[PDB]
Amino acid sequence: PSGVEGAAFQSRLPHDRMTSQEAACFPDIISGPQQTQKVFLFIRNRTLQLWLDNPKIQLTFEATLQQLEAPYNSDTVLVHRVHSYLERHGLINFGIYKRIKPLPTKKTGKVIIIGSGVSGLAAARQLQSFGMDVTLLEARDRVGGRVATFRKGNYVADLGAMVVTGLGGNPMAVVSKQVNMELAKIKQKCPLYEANGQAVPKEKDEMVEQEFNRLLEATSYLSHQLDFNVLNNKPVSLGQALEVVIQLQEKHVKDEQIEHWKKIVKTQEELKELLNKMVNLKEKIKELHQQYKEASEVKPPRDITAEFLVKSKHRDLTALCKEYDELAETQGKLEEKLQELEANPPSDVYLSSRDRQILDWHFANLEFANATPLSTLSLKHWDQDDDFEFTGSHLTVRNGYSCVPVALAEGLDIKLNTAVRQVRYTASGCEVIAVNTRSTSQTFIYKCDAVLCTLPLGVLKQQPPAVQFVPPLPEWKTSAVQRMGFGNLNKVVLCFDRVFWDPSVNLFGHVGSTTASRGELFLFWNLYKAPILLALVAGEAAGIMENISDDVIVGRCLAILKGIFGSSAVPQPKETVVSRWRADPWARGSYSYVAAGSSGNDYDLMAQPITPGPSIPGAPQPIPRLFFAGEHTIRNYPATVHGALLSGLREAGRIADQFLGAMYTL
Amino acid sequence: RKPPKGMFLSQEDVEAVSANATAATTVLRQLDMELVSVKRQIQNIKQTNSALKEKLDGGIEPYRLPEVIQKCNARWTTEEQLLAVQAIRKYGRDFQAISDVIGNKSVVQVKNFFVNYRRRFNIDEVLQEWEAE
Repeated sequence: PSGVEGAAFQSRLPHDRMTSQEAACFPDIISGPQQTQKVFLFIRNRTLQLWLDNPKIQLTFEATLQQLEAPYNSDTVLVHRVHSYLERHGLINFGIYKRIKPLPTKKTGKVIIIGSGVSGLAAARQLQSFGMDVTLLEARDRVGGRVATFRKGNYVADLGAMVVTGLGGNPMAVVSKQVNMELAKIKQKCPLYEANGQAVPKEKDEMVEQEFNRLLEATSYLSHQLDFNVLNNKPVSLGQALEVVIQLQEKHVKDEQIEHWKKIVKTQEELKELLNKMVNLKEKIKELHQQYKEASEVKPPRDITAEFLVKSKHRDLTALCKEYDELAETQGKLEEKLQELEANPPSDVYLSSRDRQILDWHFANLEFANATPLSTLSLKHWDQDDDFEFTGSHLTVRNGYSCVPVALAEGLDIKLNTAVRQVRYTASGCEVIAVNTRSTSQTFIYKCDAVLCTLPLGVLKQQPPAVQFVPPLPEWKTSAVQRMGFGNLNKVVLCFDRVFWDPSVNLFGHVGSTTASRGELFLFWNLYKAPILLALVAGEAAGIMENISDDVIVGRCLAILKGIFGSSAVPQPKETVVSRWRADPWARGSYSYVAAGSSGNDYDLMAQPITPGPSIPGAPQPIPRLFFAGEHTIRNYPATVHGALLSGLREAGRIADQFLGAMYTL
Repeated sequence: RKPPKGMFLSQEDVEAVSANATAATTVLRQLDMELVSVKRQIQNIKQTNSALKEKLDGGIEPYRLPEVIQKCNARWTTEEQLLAVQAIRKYGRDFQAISDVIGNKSVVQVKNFFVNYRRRFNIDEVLQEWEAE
């Protein structure tokens, strides 16, 4: 899409409808006349287009009104109202831009942010952008959180996020123009290589994949058209539904052989009855012939009865010879039918072990996408974010993704090595209680108007708690934390002194021996300038490889490569790194998933802020003080970076609205 | 509205593979038995029909009789008249047989016969005794 309408699409907004967001701030316009709505909608799209067309410089209200034309620029307050709404919610002037108007010397309001993850940073940025006092508390000695980047010498490899899922309407597209990112496309071609070490031949490779994609749809049909969503009280998982489909396909393969062979018996046995007439008729023919012989052996001249006997017997034998010929006619048809059925047999199996093992690799990929055993994904909801997919090639970051958090952290008050242990929030303010990660006796108290919490869902999940909330988080919040899924997926970094793989292939798979080990080193990436191969550990295997030394893991990786490339061309690796994200206590996992019995609604619960009780009974309802952001709070775009970023932009919006006032809604 | 093409998913079938833990293995095992059950039942009729097939060795080639190609005449030699009455007695009203016995009388010379010589040959009696057997 292009025009002013390309800006709406690139801003994740319908170009010709007001969003629910916008009805909230402009309820005059959306309840008003259709003409007004279109004027508004244009002003919205046009300003977005301006910001988009150049996102390294702030878009001031003046700059906007300048470049609007009548009748669109006839109404200044509509244009002012609209520009501020976009600015507050991070739709324009977000990320890294040169400010025209420098920051107000004195800031109003003070906010603590827990975590300098990408969501943290992005809100910090926006709050400071809005003239607020913003201090971030990071447990790690580095920013970026789950966006981590290994750097040693010329080697560079993300241990954390590494792909940008398409720039169609993706904020990272702005951030990239925004700060140099070496973005390179990811060539879709992935050869598989069985345990033996040889390529799956292309014919099998497409007919397994197609069966995979076909099985997936099958579950979706079980879910939406047969309502197979709850079984024995527990909700059904995707893995369950896949088994019920594979079983019902193995069922059908058998019902199909049975009713085929059962056509053979039903014809073999027509032949049984046909041969019994024919063997009992060759016997009557054997007898009359004897009789007719005996009758024509009474030499003539004879009386007429004795003459009739020869003729009558001759007729009879001719009658029974007609019958026996008509029946070896019929015997020919049935004999031909049996060769037909015994030569077009239906299929022997549903899938063989070679096919099923390959399919298991396609399941390993899906456990990779969702960072969890398919047995835990919600059948009804695992793919509810699939409508909001961006458009375009997926990319990698060849200089490392750390470049983006570091970029964002420029100018922000970041206290590194600072483990928050108690969040304490009351009708009159909050105090956050942290320690120093190095000597943990040394204690820190932070007072603030509001706490924005970007603690990983896995951290929020710890029992017993890594962070105490005082007072406790309400049940509606803590139940949402249990229901939600926080999964795991680790990776291994392999640094060699020479390229020994196909350099025109970005990624190539490895097929596992078992279903149980389908995730174990199932996939490798050539992504970087330097000779670095990067190897995934997904599914049930991820959580088990965290209990196994780096050498053992690296040793297994070499063996798989040896198989595919030969022992001669795969030398021992100069530098090796293995991630342990479930182990890491500042993450306790890799990212969220829609667990069975959860829904996208839990993602919205995670984002509702908390408003504490009145200090003095009878005092009026207080302001909200505890806010949440991060990858697990954006229901439409979970378990990503752009989604983390978006949630940070979001809360920064609603927090400013809270303590700074929303002058755009009149 | 409908499954992917080829994927078989009856609603009825579904319940039957979920009704307990091992029900899915249990239903498949029966079918593996229903399959062996039919499969040797085949070799057993395949065996029985190979026996009945050998008893028909040689067909009926020795028992066949060459063809009387004889031109279908009009007059009724007393010989042919007498073959007729005896054929009526042993063949009822099946003229094709009576025509094939007499050998040179069309099936319609036979019917006419049935009325022309009706009273002289007591066909009513002859026919009613064909009815006796």
